[PDB]
Amino acid sequence: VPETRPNHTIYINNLNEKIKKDELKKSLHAIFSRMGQILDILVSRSLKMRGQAFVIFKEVSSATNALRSMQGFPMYDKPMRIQYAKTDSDIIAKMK
Ligand code: NA
Repeated sequence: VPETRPNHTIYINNLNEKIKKDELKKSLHAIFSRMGQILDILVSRSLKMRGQAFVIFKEVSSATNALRSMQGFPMYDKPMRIQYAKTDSDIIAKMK
């Protein structure tokens, strides 16, 4: 079951795996900066992290609006799947 506690960070998957890391981050920043101020965007090249990304917002209200408003938003011909990131995700701690 996905995380139900609102997190500053949203977890995104089903991203187009053809796009390189830096371009994916620039596009995500363009789409999600409209939900609120972004502190960081985490993308890994690892094999188990492809098609996935984290967006860390300065305020939970921005993350919540992103989750409710950008769910299924089509990018690179693929609808994004968004969840609240796991509370104190081990992945975020290492990546940030
Ligand atoms: Na919606």
